[PDB]
Amino acid sequence: AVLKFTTEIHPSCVTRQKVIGAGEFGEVYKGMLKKEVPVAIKTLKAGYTEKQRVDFLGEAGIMGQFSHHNIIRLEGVISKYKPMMIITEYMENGALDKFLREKDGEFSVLQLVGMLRGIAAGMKYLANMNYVHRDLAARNILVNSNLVCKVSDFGLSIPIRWTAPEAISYRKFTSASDVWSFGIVMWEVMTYGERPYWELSNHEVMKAINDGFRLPTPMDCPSAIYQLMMQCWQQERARRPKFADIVSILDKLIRAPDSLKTLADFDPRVSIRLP
Ligand SMILES: Cc1ccc(C(=O)Nc2cccc(C(F)(F)F)c2)cc1Nc1nc(-c2cccnc2)nc2ncccc12
Repeated sequence: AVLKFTTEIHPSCVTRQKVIGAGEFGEVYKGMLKKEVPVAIKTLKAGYTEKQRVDFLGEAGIMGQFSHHNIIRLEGVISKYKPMMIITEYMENGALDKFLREKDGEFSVLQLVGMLRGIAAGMKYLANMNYVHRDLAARNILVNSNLVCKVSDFGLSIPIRWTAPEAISYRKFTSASDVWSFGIVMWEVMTYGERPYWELSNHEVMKAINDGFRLPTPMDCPSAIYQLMMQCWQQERARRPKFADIVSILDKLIRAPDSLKTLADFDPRVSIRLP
């Protein structure tokens, strides 16, 4: 019953080619699905525990439930044969963090903001479906050949720098802690994948947040975008925007693109004196 919105795939339709990650109890592969379509394949290999099986099929079950442009698509599952597999689409451009770092300065502000709107729309969908992501970060977002961002969860995780204070302090993970994370993702996108808080240690990051410091504006960043990410980082959880608010604002900014021409002041760490 866990697999109501999933398609069962026969093993003869799947070819694994190269290991591209690790799972809870199995290896993630790049592969092909049957013209042939590229896929990512997470396996659950012999010896898995009862809890691992419940978690693995549960993951497939929730993923099949999601049908949205900005959420990774489940192609299907192999549950009747061993090893069991979860099969998703494969996005040629890979994960957003590495993508932006390899394409520094190559996109327009409107393109970057459009990526954030797509991420926000996927997260609005997840929150409305009563799913808390808990690990929203550019490393967990895939990019397709139309620049469409798809929220995913590669399970490689607490990511302190992305996590709201209440989730760190007392393990309260909600859609509002995912909003804090989204604000960090906005900063990642607008900086082309800079490391949040740079070289500060995890303890230093938490101390800075608790003392009220926040990440400074990225270079070339629209004022409205920095204002929005700053409101995602409010200490009081109830004061943060909901994802519906975020989607609404980003859609309005995109539809009136002159709104993005007003840039927030950048604080220069270096000064160069020239005549
Ligand atoms: C096979 C597979 C299984 C599950 C997931 C996944 O995103 N699961 C998941 C679980 C809970 C919630 C969500 C949510 F909500 F969509 F974000 C997704 C992703 C994948 N696909 C993957 N694709 C890719 C990948 C890499 C490069 C290009 N295209 C896909 N890498 C992966 N690395 C590690 C683990 C899984 C990877």
